[PDB]
Amino acid sequence: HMDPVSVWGNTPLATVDPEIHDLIEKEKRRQCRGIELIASENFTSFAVIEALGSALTNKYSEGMPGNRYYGGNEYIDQIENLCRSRALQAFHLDAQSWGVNVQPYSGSPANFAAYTAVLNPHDRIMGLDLPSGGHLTHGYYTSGGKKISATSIYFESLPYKVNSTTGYIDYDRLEEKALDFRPKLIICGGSAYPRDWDYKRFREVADKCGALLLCDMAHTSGLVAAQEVNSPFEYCDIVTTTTHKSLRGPRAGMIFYRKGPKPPKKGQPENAVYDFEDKINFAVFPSLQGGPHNHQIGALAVALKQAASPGFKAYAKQVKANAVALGKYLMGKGYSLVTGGTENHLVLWDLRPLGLTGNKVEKLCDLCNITVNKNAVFGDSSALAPGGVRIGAPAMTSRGLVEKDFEQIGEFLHRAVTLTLEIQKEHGKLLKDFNKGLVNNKAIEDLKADVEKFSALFDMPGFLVSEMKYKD
Amino acid sequence: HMDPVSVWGNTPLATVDPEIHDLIEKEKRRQCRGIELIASENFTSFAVIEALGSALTNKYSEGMPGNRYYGGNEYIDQIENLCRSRALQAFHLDAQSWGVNVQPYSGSPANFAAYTAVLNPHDRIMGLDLPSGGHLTHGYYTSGGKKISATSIYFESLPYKVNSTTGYIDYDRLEEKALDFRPKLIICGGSAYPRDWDYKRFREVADKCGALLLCDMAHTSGLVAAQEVNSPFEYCDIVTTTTHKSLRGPRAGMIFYRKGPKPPKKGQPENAVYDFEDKINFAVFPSLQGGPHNHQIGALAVALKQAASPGFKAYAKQVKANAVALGKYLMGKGYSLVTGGTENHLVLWDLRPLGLTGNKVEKLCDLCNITVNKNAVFGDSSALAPGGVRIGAPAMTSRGLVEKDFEQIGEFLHRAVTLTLEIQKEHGKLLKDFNKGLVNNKAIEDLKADVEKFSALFDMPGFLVSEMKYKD
Amino acid sequence: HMDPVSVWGNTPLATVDPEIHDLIEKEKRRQCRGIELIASENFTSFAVIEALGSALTNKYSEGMPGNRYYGGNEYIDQIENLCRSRALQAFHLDAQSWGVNVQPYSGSPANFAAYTAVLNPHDRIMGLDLPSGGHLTHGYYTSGGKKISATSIYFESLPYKVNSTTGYIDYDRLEEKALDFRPKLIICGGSAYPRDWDYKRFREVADKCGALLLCDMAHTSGLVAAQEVNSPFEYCDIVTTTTHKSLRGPRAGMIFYRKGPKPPKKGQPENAVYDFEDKINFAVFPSLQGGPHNHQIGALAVALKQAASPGFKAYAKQVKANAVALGKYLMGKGYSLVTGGTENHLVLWDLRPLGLTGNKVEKLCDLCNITVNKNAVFGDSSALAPGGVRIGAPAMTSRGLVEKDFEQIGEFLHRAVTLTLEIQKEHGKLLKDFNKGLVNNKAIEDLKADVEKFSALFDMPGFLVSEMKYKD
Amino acid sequence: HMDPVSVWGNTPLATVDPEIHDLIEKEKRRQCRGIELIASENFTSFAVIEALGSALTNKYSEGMPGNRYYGGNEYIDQIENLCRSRALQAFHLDAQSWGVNVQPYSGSPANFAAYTAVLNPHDRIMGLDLPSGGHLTHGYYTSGGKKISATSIYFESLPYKVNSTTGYIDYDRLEEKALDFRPKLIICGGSAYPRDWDYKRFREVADKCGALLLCDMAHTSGLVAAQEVNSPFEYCDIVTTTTHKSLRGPRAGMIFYRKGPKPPKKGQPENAVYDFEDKINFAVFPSLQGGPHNHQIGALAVALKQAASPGFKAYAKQVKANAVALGKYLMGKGYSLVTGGTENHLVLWDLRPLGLTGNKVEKLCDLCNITVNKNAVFGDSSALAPGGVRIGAPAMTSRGLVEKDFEQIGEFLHRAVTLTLEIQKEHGKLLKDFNKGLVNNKAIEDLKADVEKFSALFDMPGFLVSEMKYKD
Ligand SMILES: Nc1nc(O)c2c(n1)NC[C@H](CNc1ccc(C(=O)N[C@@H](CCC(=O)N[C@@H](CCC(=O)O)C(=O)O)C(=O)O)cc1)N2C=O
Ligand SMILES: Cc1ncc(COP(=O)(O)O)c(CNCC(=O)O)c1O
Ligand SMILES: Cc1ncc(COP(=O)(O)O)c(CNCC(=O)O)c1O
Ligand SMILES: Cc1ncc(COP(=O)(O)O)c(CNCC(=O)O)c1O
Ligand SMILES: Cc1ncc(COP(=O)(O)O)c(CNCC(=O)O)c1O
Repeated sequence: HMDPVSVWGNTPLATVDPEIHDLIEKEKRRQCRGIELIASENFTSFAVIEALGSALTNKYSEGMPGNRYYGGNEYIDQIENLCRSRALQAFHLDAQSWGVNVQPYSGSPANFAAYTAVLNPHDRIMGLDLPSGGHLTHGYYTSGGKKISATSIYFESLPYKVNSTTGYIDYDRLEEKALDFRPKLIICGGSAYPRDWDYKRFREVADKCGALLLCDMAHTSGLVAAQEVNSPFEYCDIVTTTTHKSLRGPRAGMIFYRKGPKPPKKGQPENAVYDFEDKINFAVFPSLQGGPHNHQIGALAVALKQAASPGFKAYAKQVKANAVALGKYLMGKGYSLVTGGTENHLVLWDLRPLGLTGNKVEKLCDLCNITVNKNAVFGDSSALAPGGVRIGAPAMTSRGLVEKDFEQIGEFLHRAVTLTLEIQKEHGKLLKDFNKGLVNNKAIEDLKADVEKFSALFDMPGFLVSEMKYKD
Repeated sequence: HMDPVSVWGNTPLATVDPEIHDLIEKEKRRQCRGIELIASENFTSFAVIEALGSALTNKYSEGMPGNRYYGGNEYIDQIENLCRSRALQAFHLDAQSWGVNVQPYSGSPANFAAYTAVLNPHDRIMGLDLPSGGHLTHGYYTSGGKKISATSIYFESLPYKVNSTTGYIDYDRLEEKALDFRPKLIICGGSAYPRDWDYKRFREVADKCGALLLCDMAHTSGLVAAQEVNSPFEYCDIVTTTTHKSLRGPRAGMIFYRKGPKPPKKGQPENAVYDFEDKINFAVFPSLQGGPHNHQIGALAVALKQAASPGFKAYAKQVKANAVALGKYLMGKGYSLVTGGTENHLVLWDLRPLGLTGNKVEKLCDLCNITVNKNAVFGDSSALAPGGVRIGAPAMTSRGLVEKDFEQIGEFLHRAVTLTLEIQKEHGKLLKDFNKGLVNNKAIEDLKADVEKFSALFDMPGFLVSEMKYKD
Repeated sequence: HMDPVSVWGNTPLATVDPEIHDLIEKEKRRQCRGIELIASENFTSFAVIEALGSALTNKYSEGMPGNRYYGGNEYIDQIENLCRSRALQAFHLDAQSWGVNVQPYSGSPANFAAYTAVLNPHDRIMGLDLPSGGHLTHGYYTSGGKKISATSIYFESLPYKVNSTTGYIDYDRLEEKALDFRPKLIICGGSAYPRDWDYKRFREVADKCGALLLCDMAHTSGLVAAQEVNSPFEYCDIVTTTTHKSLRGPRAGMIFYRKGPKPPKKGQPENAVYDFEDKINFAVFPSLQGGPHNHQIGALAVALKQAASPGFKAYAKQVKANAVALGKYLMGKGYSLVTGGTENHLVLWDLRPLGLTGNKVEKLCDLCNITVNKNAVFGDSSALAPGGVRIGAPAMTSRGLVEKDFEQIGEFLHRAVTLTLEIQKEHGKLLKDFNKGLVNNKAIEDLKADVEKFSALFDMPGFLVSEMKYKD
Repeated sequence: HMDPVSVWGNTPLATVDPEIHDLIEKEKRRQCRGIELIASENFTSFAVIEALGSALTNKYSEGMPGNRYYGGNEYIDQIENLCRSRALQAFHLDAQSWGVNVQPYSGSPANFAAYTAVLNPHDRIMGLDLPSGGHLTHGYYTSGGKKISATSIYFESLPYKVNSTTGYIDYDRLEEKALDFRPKLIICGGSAYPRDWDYKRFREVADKCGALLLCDMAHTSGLVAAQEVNSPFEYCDIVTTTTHKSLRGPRAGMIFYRKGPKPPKKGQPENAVYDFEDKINFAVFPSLQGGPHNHQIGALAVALKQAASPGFKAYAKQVKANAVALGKYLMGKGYSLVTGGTENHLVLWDLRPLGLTGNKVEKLCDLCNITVNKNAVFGDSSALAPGGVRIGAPAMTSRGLVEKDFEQIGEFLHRAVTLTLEIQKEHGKLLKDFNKGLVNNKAIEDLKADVEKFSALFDMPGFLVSEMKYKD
């Protein structure tokens, strides 16, 4: 005989699965008692999380609102229509000129569907090279020729790079490359580029070689919504994004695409209109995905409502101000930030002049409750032992930190990188040797203690710190 | 000035976003006051949903446990390790012989990653034709030559079919086709095939043509874990699955793959071992996906713990018994079931002897709170007006229904299709004619009420019905 | 110092290069002192050979007549124009309905250009399976899955097969395969198919699945021109051919293509016209080839004039009558011919009932100055050790042989195969054993001498036997 | 009844086809009464033409010597073995370190076969851009993105370019491109590059990106054999060539490839040997070609014997000296030669400083019995109305012309380009206007008369002028 429904189906997680409950509680503590500096991370709201964790997960709704492959979607259709309208509203787009698909499971699924919509297999793409700051899905293959992203396997990639001495995109070399290589699609936006984008120039290059132009604004989408960085929609045909980075929503993707009359082009027929909508929609489903994750879509609708608030614009300005204040602190100590600063939410920090790799700094930081990620920098031949570390402001800004707080974060990072170098100098560069300095290191314990003291001063979205299992 | 953290970040959904709150509440009522017969749907536990809606959503954790691209993953690593271990445990797999990747965002991402791991672009694949019961992602292009799934775009697909008379897989024709086409990969498992699979014969065919053999058990994975249907692991190299269908977990995908020594095969060196693990992991990340959805992985860990329990085996047994009891009832009313019954959780109902298409039935059912999906059957060209309806037992079985209750479901469907016919007979076969009959039809309203009365008799997992915003 | 022009440039081959001169004389004797039965070989005229060895070899003439990439093509243009017009005249084609490109270097270049003109890489093609009698370039990969022809590498091939009972094309299986596989191009015509083609049925199949229909008439092109076999032009979009087989010209290829209004088709604009010409021309040059071989084109113009003569119709009738007479003679001795006879210039002889493979027969025959080729038959998994031999009538018919002479050839082959049996019986079935019977075998020497005595009874085109260097 | 063999088969071309005979005679007069300056043309020997027009055309010989798919190849095998050995001897190659395939039908088939041997579809290649001097088959697509050569369709091409100011290959930019694009194959050699090649630098670049290195020596093959330009064999993996340009043979191609021990490289095993042979042979047949053209192979063996003689080295020296003397003359008149001279057999003449396109010079020259070809120059978008004209020395040097004779050719060209200018000034630049200036032009008739008088002074290889039909 079956269990009663209530026993398996209505009993709380803390009773059904104490192990997973306990680990989530440990993760909750970790999230609010360290300094979380991964530039792609945020702390989303409790309201988002309540939508995310809901009966919306139970629904199959393949297709489009009002034209589904399954019955029962009366309310799912309203949620998805609301999410789409809030997505357009959040970025101040007119529905006559822009549509959006909110079904991508994540950012990488959003980009692959966008590419599948407008490209045939082996069509040519160019995006920012990963060590220059571009994303995996922008066509990444290594300088040794190893195809890493499937966007370099199913499509033909030729990346463009930053200037090797300034760290800024070399728009002249971008243009010359696009004219030689003749891409069908040029991708802009990136994962570790600390400056804004001259989308107008990208449009000029795309028009000179007849390419489509797509912006992936995943990292800065919240800053775009808040009108705090350049808008890609003014110049790009398609804009993809994640929703969980600076937009501060659930993990999901969106694809924005132009609709309606095309701008005037020579030879182009009169009355020409954009043709993205049906192809984008079809590429997401049925080409690539299956059932939408409606709990993500519902949670995303919440997040887009929250991103369209006056409070969110001030958040986005604070993120930029915090990144700049951090950047100034680090550069004052002599740390090598790419481009010597930032115009967005992140800094990219070249550790090679110190004789360090990013994995060592990431590991030492981790032991002090400082959460970063190692990161490739220009000319790197390793991702797991790269020459850089990347620091972002969104997550801690979401806990309310301001510029002086991010100067203190800079001080903690200076202490952490100093300690990293000291350990390497005393114990050596090999990881087996370096790891010996990570044990019973009083300076690690001091820095960890200072970090948690600091972290505990601030509020925390998403859950009630007062109610967590693991207390101070 | 920024908003206080608590206002945007800790306030409940019901206050932050009353529209989305209200829409979720309406969907909760719909789920527990209708008859939910989509074969791919289930009702998952509250405990799963609590892990799904949690701070795990905030974490970036690309890579493998213990070897990540980001700091801060000490607990996320334990959660993913626990999830992988429980996945092996739930299917009684020896870790020396099988591994599993639990990062796929959903079923379609799991399949595309499995394909990408073992196939080059344009390599040949054979799966069950969609009108014969196979899935979109098994290489679906239409009988008109339209490439629908991206599996038929990036790879070269040729489907195998069921016998056009019996509805069973024609294993002789499968073999002839495999030796002609010479696929690199043969896929078994399906979405609407009401019978079990002779995996041993699939292995014999794969071995004769030199193909890899992959089973997609998405639909029956819960039945497989409970050992209530044939096990694909006995004969398949790779097993993909979703976790939200009969497995009753969150929406996610899993890829199982063989490890360790290869079985004796002539022309193969001694001491040869499987090489799937690294290709599978790399295909999931960094080839295709980005950050894992750790809230999904934690929720999946809960579901896998729930699936290994003795109560789950009783559940899987009951799902099968309910499907059989419903099939016997419908056949007793003279309806046409593909293969004349079922061996799993679903029945496939051919409506063409009745002069109906499944969109008519799905819509009529929908206005009566009977949630089904139209379904292609053999020879169909239209997906949006196909010849069949698919009915599955997992979701209502999870509410505690047994065989006599599924006989009542059978009578409700019999009433539903009878009324669909009368609407057609009275108003017309052209959809615009037929749709006249769906306006203030007292017989629809009566059937809808009766369905609600029946549904209200049963418990409901995932949320407390006594607590929902909308009652009677 | 520069040699004087006359010493290197005007001295006859016999003086400049006695080795090659001598080898050519040895080959000349071989050609008129053996029985030459390779079905794709012919003996072309001295007039063709005089054009072939001419100053036309010196000219670069890329492009089209009157629109070349080089100067000096006044006369090359008239030659190519004359060749094209003669090609249309030889097949009784209306220039308003058919065009022809005569630049392909050989048959395989002609086919690859035709495919390149109308297909993208990886588009699907269906041709007759090589063991069923199809050609390499029709998409050959082996029953072991090895891609042999580039047509199966750059395109996606799936062959259709003969019925194993009758040896004829199975047209219902062809249709079913075409409807399953959905080729963009269906190829008909073959290399070892001894029967005619139902081009009308091929057209019905191609129309049903939306495919282009190409006939490769290389082997029977001379019989087509003489209206002695079915005309592919009645039903095919494109007809490719070599010119050195039954057409009895130089080695070259030709692509014929439809021009002008398309036939009425529901699902086709009015006034729709064929669009092959420019694609076919462009695929030949500049896509694939370089400079035309103008000596070949001149020689081809000669051959096309000869093919359009009353004597050539009598020759084509004789080729067919000789093939039938040979087939009946062999079949009267108890041998197995695929399909039980022939309707064209060749017979396909299945040696497996005798316990023989074609290499053994081919090698024994070769030692006896009987020139055949081993040939795959239905079921074969080896090309260098296949189960059949192919025999053709064009070359010996061109020396003037008539039916009674081909009955004598039949008796020579009967002696050859009988001796092959006796060697195998005496020495063994393994090749290392069998080859011991080929050394100092008086019976081979006797058969060789009898073959030469018979062969010397007949005239010989292309050169004068009375003037060859190596006399009897 | 059939015609007698003698009537159709042994009768001379003059009787069988007076039309083709007459047209060939007209071409013969044109070849020895004008100035033939197409850099890719030559006048081959009578001995070559006698082998070309021989019974060798009748033989099918698919396969390799001693391992054929047909009987009867005793003498064809000896001819092909001899050709290959003479090919290695002509280029001073040790058979232990180099092999050659002499079956390619022409230059473009040779290159496509070499590519097919070592590349998969869509693998990356880099060749000299066509306007910079590279060949079509080196991956040519236009600056507008139109794929012209199939080598840019079946493979992924990114050309390298000359320095726009100097006309010389920019080896630094080649290296940067190669490191960014990561080609599998780098091609060197070209069609209109007037300088020698730094094969060492190409090898350094190929090694830095892990590419194969192929040289297409078609144009300068004869200069390479005579050791009068740099040898590509010192540094290249594969060397392809035509045989009809400076090598002065029939129209055919060859593919040379390394054999035996590989050069030392860390990571490469000891005892590593090259593996090109089987792949190259297989790519030629059975992958791409069908039956070898044995008359071309036999003719090629003759040409290779002639090329290995002492007079040929003097010929190759004279070719280079004549091209230089011609170049100096044109520059002395103020004309603009790409790179301001030549190190090989050709000059590339930029007409754009004159306000002329090459088609006008080609047409006017053609009316004056001066055979040139228009040629793309750097930055050209048009090939039929390009910016340049290309002049080569091989053909007229073969008639015995020396430097003073090529200075008169320079004067004839000066007169011709002067005349082209006068006509364009008088009648206009639109083709319809310019062409009317080509009628009743006394300066054209005077220059034509002078050209014929000059041309009649010289001997002529390949046929006896004293014997032609159209005497002067
Ligand atoms: N119907 C029909 N269609 C045609 O197109 C033709 C025809 N008849 N007759 C004449 C001619 C045959 N041309 C062919 C036919 C097939 C193949 C072909 O399949 N070649 C593979 C296998 C070769 C093989 O058999 N190897 C041994 C082992 C010993 C060893 O490999 O040395 C083994 O595997 O047993 C390879 O090269 O790998 C190559 C050339 N031809 C067109 O020209
Ligand atoms: C066999 C099979 N495989 C994969 C999937 C894809 O799962 P996602 O939707 O998570 O991408 C499905 C979904 N089938 C849904 C249905 O049959 O209604 C499936 O049936
Ligand atoms: C520009 C960009 N685009 C797309 C993605 C993909 O999102 P998913 O991980 O959801 O697939 C990322 C993730 N970048 C993660 C990081 O920069 O740390 C990104 O930076
Ligand atoms: C470098 C090069 N390679 C290959 C070829 C092709 O040869 P075929 O034409 O035989 O295919 C050419 C011909 N180039 C002709 C010219 O430069 O005028 C060539 O110049
Ligand atoms: C039908 C067919 N098509 C094309 C070709 C190719 O012709 P080339 O060899 O000129 O490339 C052949 C050659 N078949 C050779 C044989 O049957 O013996 C052929 O049989």
